[PDB]
Amino acid sequence: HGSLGFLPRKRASRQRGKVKAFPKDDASKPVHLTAFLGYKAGMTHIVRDLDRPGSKMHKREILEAVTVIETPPMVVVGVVGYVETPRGLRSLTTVWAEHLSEEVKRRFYKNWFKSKKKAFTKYAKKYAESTQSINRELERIKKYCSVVRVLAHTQIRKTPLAQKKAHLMEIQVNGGSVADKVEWAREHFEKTVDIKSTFEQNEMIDVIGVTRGKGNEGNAGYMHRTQLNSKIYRIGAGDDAKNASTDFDATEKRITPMGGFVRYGVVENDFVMLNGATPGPVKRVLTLRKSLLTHTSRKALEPVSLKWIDTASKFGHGRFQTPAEAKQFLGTLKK
Amino acid sequence: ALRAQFENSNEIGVFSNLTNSYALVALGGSENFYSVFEAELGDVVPVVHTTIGGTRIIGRLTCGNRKGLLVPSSTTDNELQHLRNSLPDPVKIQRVDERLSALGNIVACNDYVALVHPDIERETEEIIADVLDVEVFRQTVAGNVLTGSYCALSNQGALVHPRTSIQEQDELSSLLQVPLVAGTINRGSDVIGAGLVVNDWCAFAGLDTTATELAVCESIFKL
Amino acid sequence: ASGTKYRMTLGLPVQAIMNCADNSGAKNLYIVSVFGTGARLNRLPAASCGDMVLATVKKGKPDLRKKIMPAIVVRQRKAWRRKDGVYLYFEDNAGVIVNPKGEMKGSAITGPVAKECADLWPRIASNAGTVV
Amino acid sequence: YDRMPELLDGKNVADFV
Amino acid sequence: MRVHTCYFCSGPVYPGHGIMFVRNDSKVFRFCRSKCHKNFKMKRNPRKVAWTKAYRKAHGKERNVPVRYDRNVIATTLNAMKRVSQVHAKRERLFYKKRLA
Amino acid sequence: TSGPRDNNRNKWAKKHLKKGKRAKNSNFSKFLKKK
RNA sequence: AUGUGGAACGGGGUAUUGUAAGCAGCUGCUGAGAUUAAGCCUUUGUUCCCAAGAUUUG
RNA sequence: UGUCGUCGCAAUGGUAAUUCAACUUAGUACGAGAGGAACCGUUGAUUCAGAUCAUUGGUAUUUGCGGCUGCCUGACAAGGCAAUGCCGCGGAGCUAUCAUCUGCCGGAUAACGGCUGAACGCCUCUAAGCCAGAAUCCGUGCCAGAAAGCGACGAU
RNA sequence: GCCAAGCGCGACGUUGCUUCGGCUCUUCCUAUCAUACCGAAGCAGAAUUCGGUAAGCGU
RNA sequence: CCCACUGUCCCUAUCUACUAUCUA
RNA sequence: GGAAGUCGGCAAAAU
Repeated sequence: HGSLGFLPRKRASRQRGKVKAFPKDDASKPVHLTAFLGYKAGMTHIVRDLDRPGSKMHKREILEAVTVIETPPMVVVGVVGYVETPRGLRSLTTVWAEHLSEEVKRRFYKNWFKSKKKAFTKYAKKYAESTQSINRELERIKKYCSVVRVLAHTQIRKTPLAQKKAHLMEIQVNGGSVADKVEWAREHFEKTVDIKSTFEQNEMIDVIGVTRGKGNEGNAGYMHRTQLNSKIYRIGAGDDAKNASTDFDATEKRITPMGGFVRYGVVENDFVMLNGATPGPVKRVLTLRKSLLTHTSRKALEPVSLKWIDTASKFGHGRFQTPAEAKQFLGTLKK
Repeated sequence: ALRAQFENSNEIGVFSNLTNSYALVALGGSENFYSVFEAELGDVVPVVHTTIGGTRIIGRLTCGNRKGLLVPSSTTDNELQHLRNSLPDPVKIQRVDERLSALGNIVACNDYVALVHPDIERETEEIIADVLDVEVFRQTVAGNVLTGSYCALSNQGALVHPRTSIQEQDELSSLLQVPLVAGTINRGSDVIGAGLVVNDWCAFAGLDTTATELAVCESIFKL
Repeated sequence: ASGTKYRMTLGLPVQAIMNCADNSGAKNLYIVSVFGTGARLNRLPAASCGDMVLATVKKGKPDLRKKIMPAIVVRQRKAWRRKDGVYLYFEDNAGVIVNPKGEMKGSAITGPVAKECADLWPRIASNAGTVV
Repeated sequence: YDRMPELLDGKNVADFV
Repeated sequence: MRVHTCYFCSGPVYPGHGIMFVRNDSKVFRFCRSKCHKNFKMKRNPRKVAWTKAYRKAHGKERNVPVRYDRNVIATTLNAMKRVSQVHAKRERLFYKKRLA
Repeated sequence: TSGPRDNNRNKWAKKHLKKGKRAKNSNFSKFLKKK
């Protein structure tokens, strides 16, 4: 058999990979976030210069397989205050935003269509009527609670996914005093937080998610897993047309490979490219978290400058990055 | 004669190539070898720490003289651009598409006369004559096709394998128009070119080269 | 040897007849054991390009046979992926008859030479004819 | 100190300049 | 970074893609895919193979000197590359129209 | 070789936290924070 | 439980195979034709469908 | 536990990483010479563990395409066939140390080396006390979540 | 046998002489082969030898 | 003993039918 | 790769 630290080998009790540990809080650092939620689209292979001192491929180039995760900006819909107790952390109270998008309202219902859409109705009414209760609760969190987690949901509509329920979750707000975290959450109420503001493509992060099920084996598969030290290679912007165009390559193109991502679609929003494989198949939600413990060796610290990113047809033996140059080489078709 | 050893190898000629106008050192290894080379020739001729074909065998892969240099066809486009940028404009750099890419191990060339391997291509010989501007002779050293590896050629003298006949050594010396000595370097290492590199005014030998070998090289090169 | 060597696809296990590429007169080389093998249960030791193993001269001259002595593999039939991403496979499995110090016993080598093997063994690169 | 595009639009700019 | 041309299909071969094969003559064959690698294996002549560029070429159907870096030269080369491709596309379209006629 | 719980290795990890880490990561968080 | 809704087909993209039937004098129409979700992508294309039954619940 | 649902808390249980040689420090410390270290830092490789399918190989009921043999429609063609007749290629999927990624930090100690210091007006690492210190121990991290442990929240 | 603290024995010392049998497998013990750290030795260095803690991890 | 051959093995992987399973 | 498997070319493919 395998390692005894992973048994009992049973199905994960959650579709979305839940964070089990957040980086330790620091008052010296100002107020920011630590985790983000994305959707796996697939991976390609890229050619990257190797600036690895002491290595035998120093000042050379290697080919690396890199997973692409679409990460549309996340909407902060609430905040949760946690108070330390002799029996552990306890959720003291929760404050939600006044207006919640249908994407996050669909989470509370198994049948949103048959529902009367009554979620947060009186909550929105009391929010508009009197703000003294909201002020009392926020003052309660900043005075008593020691850990602050913002409720954020993903804009699943932008992703080419048939699912319309947003994966609501909590992001621990590490940095500054408790009042600073509360002020940060209130300012960011109803707004959007971007992965460009959270991660910046040169740090060492961990990816967590549920693996894909292999059926029945002599149970094997569909288990919660935590990959450590997955390096971000590029946080590409969806709007920019140079997202998949490096400086050594030009050739204006998009990260979505020609022919589309297999069983996922076309990536149009901000995407994240991580070195190596990540758990879960395509179209499954993955969670990203910062480094709990600081460890930047040369591999985790060296800068990265991509040279060429493959966008060939992953469906089948693709042999052309873009239909433009495909038509330039291939003879003119009958159509 | 200067004693140096790249990493833990006494075959300095494998990891580096020496000419009368420029020097090349391996990339990705230890900077001590490059510093040692720069300490003796940095202020005289340029030294480029580059690689050919993504390997540290550039010394035995690249062959040339003070006028021009030749690189194997396996050299990358970026590598060739880096070499041209580092090397002076008067130092011509040309790529050779030969069946034996080991130019340094097949052909030994001086500033005036060059000896190539017996199976060198006519186009390669024409390119060598055009670039290096030297007379190319298709012969063999000590009966071995690897003339560039078994023989060391320079402007003031040449070194060959000690097993060669006296008449053969005299014929090679007359053909090369320079003195020739049949000896060994690095304590019996028969690959003189791999074990030692000699320029017009200086020579570099491995750390395992004996005192008698160093004295013989100094007498032959008159350095 | 000198320098590190990357993980490589293993395709020359024990009990393998393997071509001799040197000029020493040997024709066939017989793999007996692989140097630097781990304590892996029911795993046959295997060799790849640039790896030096114990080999015996099966066909050659009488004096080089019957000696359990090192040989370096220079060509590999099985396709391997180099870290640059390209895939290489050679027609045959060629080897060079080498002393345990790492010095070429012969004077000339026939056939192409793997670039990793020429880089790994400086003497092999010195005596190599072509390295592609 | 500045970099140059090695290959663009399916053509090696370095090899065609 | 060189995007090579396959021996058999004569199409663009990119890093990672395809297979590389070296002959005892030190000649190197690059294959754009397994199909073209296999097609070399039983030794089909590209010019007889219908979908190869060599067939489409010979049937009527269709720098070793390093250069010093120059920003102006690179910009001029990049600008001229698009125009050259556009001219080639127009010529191919006219050739296709002539072939259809 | 020593394991990851080697007491000296933990000591050297602590020493290198304030040498090749920490400050360059704190301001790195600050930059995307003010963003 | 009426919507960037769904499903049937269809178009396009993309892929696999290797130039189709048929016509004319091996060649041309023909890298055409065929297949393409059955666990590929996309759809201002066409048609159809749904604003329900039963059960349980303070 | 009103009911349903979302987001979480963590009592407790399990645990995981192993070993090697290469660079530098070096031909220095040391040595008549012969020889020749080590710490920090760095790169790779074995064994194991958890994943993944960009690329590569394998796989063929995609009975997807093409070719061949034979059979049946009087002929041409046209088709259809043949327990999956035979051959080549073959997506998709599965899969491969035959392909690729990743594998963590704190204290407390043993051996042992000490500090202060009596017992015993000296002394003493020990008696009261206190440091340094093993791949050990206990945590962290990782997996499970009490199906009779619990919190916050939404609606009614 | 000689002594022989002592209680006729008499300790430590001293004189002579010479059917079973083995593959896989699971864990477990340490009475430790390797890995980690120490102590000693004419232990210069390197390579060792002996002796401790030590079953985490292999064998 | 030599040569050839092969999933016996390194080291297993994929496909097919039947079985196996559920329903009356 | 080719009997390294197992007490062993047992069964397959080769012919």
